[PDB]
Amino acid sequence: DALLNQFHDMKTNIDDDVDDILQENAKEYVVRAKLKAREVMNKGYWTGNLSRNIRYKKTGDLQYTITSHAAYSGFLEFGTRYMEAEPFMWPVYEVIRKSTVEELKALFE
Amino acid sequence: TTLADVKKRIGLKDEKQDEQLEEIIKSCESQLLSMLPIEVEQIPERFSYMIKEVAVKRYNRIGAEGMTSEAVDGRSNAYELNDFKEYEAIIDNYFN
Amino acid sequence: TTLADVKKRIGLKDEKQDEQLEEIIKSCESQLLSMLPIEVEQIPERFSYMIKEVAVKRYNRIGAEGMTSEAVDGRSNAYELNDFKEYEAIIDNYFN
Amino acid sequence: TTLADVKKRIGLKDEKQDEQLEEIIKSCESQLLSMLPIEVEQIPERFSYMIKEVAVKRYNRIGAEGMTSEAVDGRSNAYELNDFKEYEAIIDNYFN
Amino acid sequence: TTLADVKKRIGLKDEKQDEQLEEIIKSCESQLLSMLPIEVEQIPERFSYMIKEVAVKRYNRIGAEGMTSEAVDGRSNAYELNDFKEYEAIIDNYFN
Amino acid sequence: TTLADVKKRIGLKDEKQDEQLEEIIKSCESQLLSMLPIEVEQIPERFSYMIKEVAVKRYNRIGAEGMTSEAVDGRSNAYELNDFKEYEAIIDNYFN
Amino acid sequence: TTLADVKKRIGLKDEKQDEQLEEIIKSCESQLLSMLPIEVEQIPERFSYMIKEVAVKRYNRIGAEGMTSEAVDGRSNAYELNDFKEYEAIIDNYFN
Amino acid sequence: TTLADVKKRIGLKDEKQDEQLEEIIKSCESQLLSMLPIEVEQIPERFSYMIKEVAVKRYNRIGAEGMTSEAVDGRSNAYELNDFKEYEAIIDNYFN
Amino acid sequence: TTLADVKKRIGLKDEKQDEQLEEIIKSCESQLLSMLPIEVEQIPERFSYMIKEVAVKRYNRIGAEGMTSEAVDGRSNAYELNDFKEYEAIIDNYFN
Amino acid sequence: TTLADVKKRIGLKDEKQDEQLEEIIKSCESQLLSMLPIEVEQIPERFSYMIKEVAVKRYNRIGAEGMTSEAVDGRSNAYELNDFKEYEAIIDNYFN
Amino acid sequence: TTLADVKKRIGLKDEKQDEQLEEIIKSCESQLLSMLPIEVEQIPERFSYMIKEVAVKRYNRIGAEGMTSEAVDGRSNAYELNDFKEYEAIIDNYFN
Amino acid sequence: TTLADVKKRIGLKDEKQDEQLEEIIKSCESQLLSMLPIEVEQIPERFSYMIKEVAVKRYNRIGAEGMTSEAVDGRSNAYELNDFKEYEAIIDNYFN
Amino acid sequence: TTLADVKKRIGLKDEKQDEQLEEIIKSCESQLLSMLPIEVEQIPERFSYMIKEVAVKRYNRIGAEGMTSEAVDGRSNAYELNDFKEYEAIIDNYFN
Amino acid sequence: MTEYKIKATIEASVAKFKRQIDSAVKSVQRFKRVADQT
Amino acid sequence: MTEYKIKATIEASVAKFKRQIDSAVKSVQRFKRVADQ
Amino acid sequence: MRYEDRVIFQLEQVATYNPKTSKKENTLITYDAIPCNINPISRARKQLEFGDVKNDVSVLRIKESISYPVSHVLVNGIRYKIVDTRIYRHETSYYIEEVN
Amino acid sequence: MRYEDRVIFQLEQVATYNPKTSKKENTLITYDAIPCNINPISRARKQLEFGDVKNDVSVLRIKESISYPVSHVLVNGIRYKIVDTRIYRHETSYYIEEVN
Amino acid sequence: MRYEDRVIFQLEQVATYNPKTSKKENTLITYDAIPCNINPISRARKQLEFGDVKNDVSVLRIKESISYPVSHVLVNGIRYKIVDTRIYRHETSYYIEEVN
Amino acid sequence: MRYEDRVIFQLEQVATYNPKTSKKENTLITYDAIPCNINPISRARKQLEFGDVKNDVSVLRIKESISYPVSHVLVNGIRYKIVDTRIYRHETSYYIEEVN
Amino acid sequence: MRYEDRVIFQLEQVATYNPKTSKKENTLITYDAIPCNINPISRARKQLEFGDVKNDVSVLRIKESISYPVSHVLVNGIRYKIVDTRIYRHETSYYIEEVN
Amino acid sequence: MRYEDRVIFQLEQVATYNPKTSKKENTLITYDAIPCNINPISRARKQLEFGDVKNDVSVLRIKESISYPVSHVLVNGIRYKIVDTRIYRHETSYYIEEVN
Repeated sequence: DALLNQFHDMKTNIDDDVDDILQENAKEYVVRAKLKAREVMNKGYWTGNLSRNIRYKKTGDLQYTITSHAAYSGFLEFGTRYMEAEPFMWPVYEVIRKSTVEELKALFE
Repeated sequence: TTLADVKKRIGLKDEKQDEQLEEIIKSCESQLLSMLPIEVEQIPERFSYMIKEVAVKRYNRIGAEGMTSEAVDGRSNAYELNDFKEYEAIIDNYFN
Repeated sequence: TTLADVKKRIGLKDEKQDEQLEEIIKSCESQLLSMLPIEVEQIPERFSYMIKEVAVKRYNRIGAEGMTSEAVDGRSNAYELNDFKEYEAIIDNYFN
Repeated sequence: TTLADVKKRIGLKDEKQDEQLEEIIKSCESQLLSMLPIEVEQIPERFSYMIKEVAVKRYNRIGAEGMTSEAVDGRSNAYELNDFKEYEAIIDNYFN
Repeated sequence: TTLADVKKRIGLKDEKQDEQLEEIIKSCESQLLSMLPIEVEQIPERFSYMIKEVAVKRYNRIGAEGMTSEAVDGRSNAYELNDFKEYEAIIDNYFN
Repeated sequence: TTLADVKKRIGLKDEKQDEQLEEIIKSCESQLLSMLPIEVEQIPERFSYMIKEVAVKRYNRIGAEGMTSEAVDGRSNAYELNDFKEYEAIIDNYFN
Repeated sequence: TTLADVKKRIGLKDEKQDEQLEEIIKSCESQLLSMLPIEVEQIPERFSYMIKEVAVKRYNRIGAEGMTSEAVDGRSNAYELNDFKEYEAIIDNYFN
Repeated sequence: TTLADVKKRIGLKDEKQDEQLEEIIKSCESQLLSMLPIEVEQIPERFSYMIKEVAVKRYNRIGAEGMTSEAVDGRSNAYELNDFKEYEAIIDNYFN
Repeated sequence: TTLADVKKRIGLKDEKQDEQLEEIIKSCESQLLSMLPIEVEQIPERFSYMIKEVAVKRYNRIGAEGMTSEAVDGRSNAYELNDFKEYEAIIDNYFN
Repeated sequence: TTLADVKKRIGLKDEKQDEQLEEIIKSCESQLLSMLPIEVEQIPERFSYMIKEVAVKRYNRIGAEGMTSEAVDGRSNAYELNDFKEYEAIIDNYFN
Repeated sequence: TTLADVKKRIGLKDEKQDEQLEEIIKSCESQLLSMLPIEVEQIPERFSYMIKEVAVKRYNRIGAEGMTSEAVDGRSNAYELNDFKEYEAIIDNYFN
Repeated sequence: TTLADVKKRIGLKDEKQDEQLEEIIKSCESQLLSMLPIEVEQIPERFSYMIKEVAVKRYNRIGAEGMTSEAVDGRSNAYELNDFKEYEAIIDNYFN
Repeated sequence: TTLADVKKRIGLKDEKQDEQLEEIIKSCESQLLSMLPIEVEQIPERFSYMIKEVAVKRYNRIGAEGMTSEAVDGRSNAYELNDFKEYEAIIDNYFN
Repeated sequence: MTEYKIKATIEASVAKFKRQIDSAVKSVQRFKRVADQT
Repeated sequence: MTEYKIKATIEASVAKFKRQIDSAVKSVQRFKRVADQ
Repeated sequence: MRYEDRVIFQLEQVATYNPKTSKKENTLITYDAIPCNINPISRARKQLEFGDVKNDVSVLRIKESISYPVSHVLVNGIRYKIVDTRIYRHETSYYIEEVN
Repeated sequence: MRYEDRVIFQLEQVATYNPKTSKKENTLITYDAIPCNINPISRARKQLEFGDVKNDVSVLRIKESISYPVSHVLVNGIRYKIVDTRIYRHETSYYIEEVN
Repeated sequence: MRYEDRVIFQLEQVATYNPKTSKKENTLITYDAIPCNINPISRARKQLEFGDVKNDVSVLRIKESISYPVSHVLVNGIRYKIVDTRIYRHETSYYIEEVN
Repeated sequence: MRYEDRVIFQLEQVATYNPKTSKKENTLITYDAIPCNINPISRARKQLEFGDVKNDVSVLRIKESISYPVSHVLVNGIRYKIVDTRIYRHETSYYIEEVN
Repeated sequence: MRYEDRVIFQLEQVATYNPKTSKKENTLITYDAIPCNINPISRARKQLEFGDVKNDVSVLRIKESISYPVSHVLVNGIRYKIVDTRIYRHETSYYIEEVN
Repeated sequence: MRYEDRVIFQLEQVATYNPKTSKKENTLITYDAIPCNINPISRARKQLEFGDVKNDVSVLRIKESISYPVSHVLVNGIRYKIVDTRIYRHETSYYIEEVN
């Protein structure tokens, strides 16, 4: 009989539930990418300055952007005229997509 | 060469691309015949395979002739510097 | 060369790019005739295929004539440093 | 050159940019005429194509004259270091 | 040069940047006249285009005169190491 | 070699690729017989295994004969620069 | 120089930064006058532009004097190693 | 060698791959026997272990014979350039 | 120098950092007076600007005096390898 | 060596890998005895530890004998280029 | 030096770290006195500033003495290879 | 050495790993005694510390003997190329 | 040195790590006394600070004695290639 | 050099669900107001 | 700057629920009529 | 860019609903084919209310720009709606999605 | 690409429901096996309304292309529904998911 | 940066609602055009409650800074609302979205 | 890979529920231990309806492959359910989660 | 770091609600200005229940640390609430958001 | 790792609720301090039902391992609950969160 309270709460709080799940998956994206970099970038010149420069920001409401700030990092993600590719953010896209979708489902199942 | 042997190697059983392959083969033959000594009017049969090998290389390179690399949405190719580089040495060593 | 022989290799079957290909071919013919010794008045037919091959390279490179890398909405191309570099060695080795 | 032949190669059928292309061509002609031997008052017709080729290079470089690379929203260009470098060698070899 | 000839190439059609372009052009003229031998009192018209070309380079570089590369909110530029580098090979080759 | 001996190593147990493997093996034999001195009429059995090994290398490379790298939907290959490179040191050391 | 010409080039129409620019200009003048031969008590007017050019470089570098690179959250600069490097050569060549 | 000792080292207790391993071993024996001095009709028992070691290397490389690296969706290999490189030096030093 | 002349360039307008800047300036003066020949008792006014410029470099570097790179909550700096490096070429060239 | 002395270092306490470690140790002994001069019939006890150390290196490398790197579901390894590299400097220095 | 002048430069107004700074200064003094010629029993006052400068370097390096780099959760430092590298040259040049 | 002093340095107060450490120490002693001049039957007490230092290095390397790097979820290491490299020079300099 | 002097610099104020620091210091003293000429029986007090500095470097490195780099749950360290490297230039320069 | 950085972005839209919830709410308030007269 | 994206858009099929509650309303009103008329 | 493929642009011109005949029959303007460059064809599962369909999300590229209004493209025998168009200096790039 | 594995393509041809017999019996067309390249087998937990099943999401690759319509593949003794197919110039790439 | 394009800034000055006439007529202050640098034009599908519109989300850059209050820009003949303005030392960067 | 650790595989064989006795007693088949390689132990907080538990989500690796059916592993004294098994040519990799 | 900007720290000290007068008047303690380093000013659209406001999320950095309690900062004439403070060895870093 | 900081481990031992006195008084076991390494202190805004609190989410590292059961740590004068512990060969790493 009091069901209006449940719908009111859903209207009021689910904004923060989505924001929290986005933030958690953004942090996990950075953590996994920082590992994956050393997982493949092992031809032996590693300072790790790339991994010092993977970051994320809440660039908009319900929008988090991860960014590899090291200038040469594209040349590593995509390879070059002289180097094979050693992709490091793509393999994390394949992970965090699944976690994000299934956790948002679990918010409503 | 025949066309049919390049065709057999690349496993291409239809006819949809014979217009391109005949031009590729005509090109490879002309280039190899350009690399021989000036006197030599005919490609030695010892080298007849090079035409086929390079033709397959060029077949794979269709749409990337001028390009060291090609990529789109997780399909990517990177190409060697020079189709005949392996064979420049053999042709030299045979005539010297 | 004929236009048709270039047209066949790049797989074109219509008229909509003839005015570009004509000028590309005319430019390749002029450049190659610039690379030969001063006494040479015409590209010898022994080399005619180069005019075709480079005309294809430039066809691919169209819209990127000065550019080493070219990315447009996920489509990424990177280009050879010099269209004629392979043929420079044949030309020089033939006249000298 | 004419303007119309650069225009034909770059496939540009309207007139919205003739003011820029005429300045680009005037620039390329002046530079090539600067690279010739001091005595030579006229660009040899053997080289008349270079003016066109570099003009197309420069047409593509509009807005990136001094820049090795240019990028926004995933549209990215990277440019070769010197427009005439391919032709400095030919001009040299022709006069020497 | 005139200002108008630079103005035409960079495609400007209004007055709102004249006071910068004037000083850019005046600086390019002073620099180029610094590169010529001491006895030279004026840039010879043979070289006048250089003043235009570098004036465009610097127009692009405006706000980055000391910087190797520059990123501002998703727009990135990278800059050639020396505006006159190409022309040093012409100037020196001409006087010597 | 026999086809069957290559077939065994790459683990094939059916007929569906024989027409490619035949042409690959025939090409490897032609190439190796190109590398031996001019007086040699047949690959000596001492080297017969090379024809097998390279036939396997080329079997893996199929669809990539010119390419240094190849990505297709998360499957990534990178290829050795020259199939016979190891064996040049044996062939040369044997005849000389 | 005047202040007003550096001011005009950098397009800075207010007065909020004259205290800094006057120190920058005084610095550039002192450094250039340090690079001349020991006897030379005055900056040649042939070089008067260098003071302006380096001042604009330094104006851009405000807050990054000792830093080769500077970045924050999507604004990034990288700086060339030596403001006068281009002009060390010109000053040398003029006095030698 | 026996097959059974390669089998024991790689810990492979079933029989599902004996057809491949027997070809690999036959190949390694032939190659090592190719690296010996021309007179030497038999592999010295001092070197009998190399056949086993390289066979294990090749067993691991199955499906990557010509590939310097190989990756898919969480599984990546990168391979050394030449299986016998460690042993070319030992064979040399033993005969010299 | 005066403190005020450094203070003006870095744009400071209050007293809250004087005790650091005083020690920075005093250190720069001691260093530069260490670089000059042993007979030199004072920095000649010809070089006085160096003391200012380095004092600004160090002011930016404050909290990073040993560090090549420094990242703090998205703010990132990378530092020139030697504060006096430009001026060594002037000092040495002046005394010798 | 005994098997037990290798077994102790790698921390094993059961029998489940003895048949691999036996062959690894037997291979290491054969290799080291290949590196000594021809007159040497046995590894001198002075070097016996080498057989142990390399036996551990190979135990780690098991399943990667040819591979510079090995990535498996977020575990990843990179391997030293040559197991005996350190000991070549001792062996050679001892006999010579 | 005094402690108080290092204290003033690093802006450290409390007393929480005097126990560390006194050891750092004592260390820098001992090292500099080690770099002087063997006869020289006292640090020349011309060099008295180096003790202070290196002490500030070392103060920053607290917790990273042995480390080329340190990183955690968006803080990172990279350290130059040798604190006295700048001054080894000055000490040399002064005594030679 | 004793075991107990390696034990003390690595801070390992239980007994769970003495079986491994005793083998590691026995190995380091044997290797150092292999690096001495052939005549020298005993490790000089001047060098007795090297055994301890390398044993600690090897303690850390447990599970990475042959590996230049190891990585796993949350943890990774990279290792120096040769444990005794620092000490090869000291042992040399002492005997020469 | 005393333990207390190392203890002070690293800021320790309790007893819980004395048994490690004691062995570290004892190792540093043994190493430095290995680097001096054979006739030297004790580290001269002129060098005593080295034992302290390296004792701090090693304290930081504890648990990483062989490792170029160490990453543990987002905390990442990279280590200097050789602890005594700076001091080799002092020791050698002092005795020779 | 060039600043060849890479981005990945995660973002969500709730505004449609917001309006669907408003529609359900006012339908139940319709039931509330008729139950009050009953 | 290449950008990878994951978008999530959130839905509820309330068009069934509305019809249910409206059917309940219209059913209840029959009672009110039967009582008063 | 290799501009090999030929695209036909279209504008579907929206008519006003006619309440007296219950029709809002649109009309298609269709243009001459232009040389373009396009991504490889996908045929993804898209999962509509009534069931599965073979969708294709793609990008198409043309040199300089076209004078005239457009809304759909037909290429490779598939008809797409334009859902973004990006206008660079010398190049135009259209994001397109198959209809159905 | 090494094209070692052999795939059997299938088309499950959808019949019209017959209301007089309550049946809509489909029919399978099945083709000769083709050489292909395929990812290593996964056997992930997938969690359906009735419980756990061993799912397999995968990609399969073939040289050039096939003339004929397809809908499922059988390979390694697992039957998959094709959920995307991606058509490059000289190669075709199919995204496939196990049924059940 | 090449500062080629010319932008016109605007301030839409919000009037107070007049209940006697039911009007709250705003007034626009509009400024002289400034040299700016702007991203290439997008024309994305945006899907509002009433349907599709051609939206444009973009960034605009100007050297140093402007003395005066602003709220909208008009450039390339499109009117945008400023939704962020970021203030660097020598440069100002405005995030802008088309209205409608 | 260093294959140091020893894993015991298990199959928990699901019995048919018996409505005469209200029991569905499963039975465990358990195998001889195999050399494996495994990630370092985690002991994460997992937050069930009844409260906190120490969970462990991990990966285990074995050389070549096993002939026989499995469902759980016991290693390091922790029992895990297999939730994925990935089958490379010469290597098998099991994703495992602790039960409880 | 260049520590050019001057920050004023504040503590807003929370008073206890007075039910006799319905007031809970807080009091501000305000400190002497400190040299700091701060990100460039943003002025983002933030979209509250009553409408749009110009928000500013930012980071501020100071050398070593401050003895005294703080809660807000005033700098550049903007007042921020401190929402995180991160305490490195020689440096303190404050995450700050504008109020309103 | 520099193991400079000193951590005190604790086990809060959970008592069984006593319905005769309505108490379930736990008891703390507390251990001797251990040398550890810890991330720099954060003091984030965390936003509970009753309001804001200064939270700290952190990681702590110790050489080898401890024989004894633990549940909380006290370090830097802050008390944390352990929420993960990660057991490498020679090193133990604890994820910890402040209580309150």
